[PDB]
Amino acid sequence: GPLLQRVGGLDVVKKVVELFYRKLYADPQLIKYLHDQDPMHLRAKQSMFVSWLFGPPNVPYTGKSVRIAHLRIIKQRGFSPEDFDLGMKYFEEAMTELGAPEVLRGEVMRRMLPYKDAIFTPAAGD
Ligand code: HEM
Ligand SMILES: [C-]#N
Repeated sequence: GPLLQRVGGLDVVKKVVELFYRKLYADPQLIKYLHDQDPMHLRAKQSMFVSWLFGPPNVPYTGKSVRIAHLRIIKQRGFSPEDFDLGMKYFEEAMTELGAPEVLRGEVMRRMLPYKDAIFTPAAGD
């Protein structure tokens, strides 16, 4: 049934996100963007998105614009689509390492994929 149960419940989601952030901060290309970001604060800010991500299907995300959220590191530090790809690799690795099957991982990653274009497509108002 629901994605949250299928992946193994809220304890698994928590550990996926924590492993995701461990991988992020250990990466020498992404640390440029994170060394001055409190990892606990960042996870807190990302929580609404993660709650939507493992929530009911089809519901559109209505939280803060992800381009706006990342626009400082884009303009000031060159955060690029290739850095976002690495982030998505690490989120997928975290799900794999905690035992989530590929069919579940593909479902989750397909929900996340549109947010690459969201972050990096210029919009009036930047
Ligand atoms: C790959 C390396 C990544 C870096 C360096 C990074 C960096 C950041 C930073 C610095 C913020 C802080 C924005 C703020 O506090 O105003 C943020 C917020 C956020 N990022 Fe990322 N990010 C990465 C990948 C991702 C990925 C893969 C996603 C998946 C969708 C994502 C989704 C979000 C969300 C939802 C927020 C919170 C927006 C809000 O405040 O509601 N980020 N990110
Ligand atoms: C992005 N955390």
